[PDB]
Amino acid sequence: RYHESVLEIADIFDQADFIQTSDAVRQLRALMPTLSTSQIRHAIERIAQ
Amino acid sequence: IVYPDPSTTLSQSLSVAQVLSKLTLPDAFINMILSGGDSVVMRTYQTEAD
Amino acid sequence: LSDDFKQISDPKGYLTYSVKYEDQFTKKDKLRASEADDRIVGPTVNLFK
Amino acid sequence: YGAAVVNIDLNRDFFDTATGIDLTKGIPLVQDLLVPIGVTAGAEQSAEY
Amino acid sequence: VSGLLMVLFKVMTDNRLVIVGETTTPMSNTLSTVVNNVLRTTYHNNVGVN
Amino acid sequence: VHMTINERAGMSKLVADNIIASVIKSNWVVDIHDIEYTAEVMTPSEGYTQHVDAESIMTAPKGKLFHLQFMDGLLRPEPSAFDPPASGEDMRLIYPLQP
Repeated sequence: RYHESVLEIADIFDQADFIQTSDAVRQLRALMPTLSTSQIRHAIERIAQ
Repeated sequence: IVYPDPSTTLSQSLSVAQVLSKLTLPDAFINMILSGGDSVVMRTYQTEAD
Repeated sequence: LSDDFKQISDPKGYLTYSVKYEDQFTKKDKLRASEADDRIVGPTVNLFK
Repeated sequence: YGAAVVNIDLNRDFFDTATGIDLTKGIPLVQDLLVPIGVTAGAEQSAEY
Repeated sequence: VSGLLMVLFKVMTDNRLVIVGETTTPMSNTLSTVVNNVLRTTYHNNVGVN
Repeated sequence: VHMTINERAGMSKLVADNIIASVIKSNWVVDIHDIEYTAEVMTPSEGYTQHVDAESIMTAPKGKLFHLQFMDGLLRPEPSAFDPPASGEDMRLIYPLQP
């Protein structure tokens, strides 16, 4: 009886001031294609200028 | 003897501290997203039963 | 100290492929299969028409 | 009286061409951010989303 | 037999260093699937025949 | 059959025609995936503004997203009692399954 796929949000600290971000930021990252070193450098430059 | 007024130096550095904070913003942002963070991607195996 | 080696950009090679087709079957009109693939595959499909 | 569809989306004003954001289709489409580098850009890409 | 003595000579005195002149970092989406699996990161510009 | 195309890049033009003909003359159910599109609803009146072809839907580049409009037509006044009839009409060829 197989597994599945979920996320934790790091709620198992119950300790405030940490774990500010949530689940959704990972979904956006995985949604992204893939970024190479020179592509990231280009992307930083474009948003800056 | 000439005493330099404190106005020309206090505001001088105040604007330099502004450029750095506004220049380092993009790469601290786009870098942040591709890190995920505050997640784990786990899996749960059912010990039979229900 | 002494000048020695010379530098190129794209290397040559000693052994290469050579093809000889005959007509009656050949179709020299279509050279396309995709977009960003027609530059990564063919000539690897234009030497094997 | 006699309106077919009344839908909601991103504002055409707040996010304007002054910040690169362009949305004529209903999808927020920017012109350049992450792109193939050595190769020239495309006329239309899904990466522009 | 004299011709082979010219081929063997040409390879013997061959001193060529290889600088990286041309490349492309293709966007992961446009290249479909079979070709995606094949290539790692960047390729050159003059991909030969295989 | 119930077909399911995943790689719509390697197929030859003849295979696509066979696929796009067997749906018409044998009631085949075919499917595409790599196609990406942005859909927007269209009012009944006035009609369509842009029409694509069933041959271009098989040759479109992997990462190039085109828009194909879908007709609403929920509110449309029906014809009067006295008017000429019809003879074996409209056939529709494409369907979204997102939804």
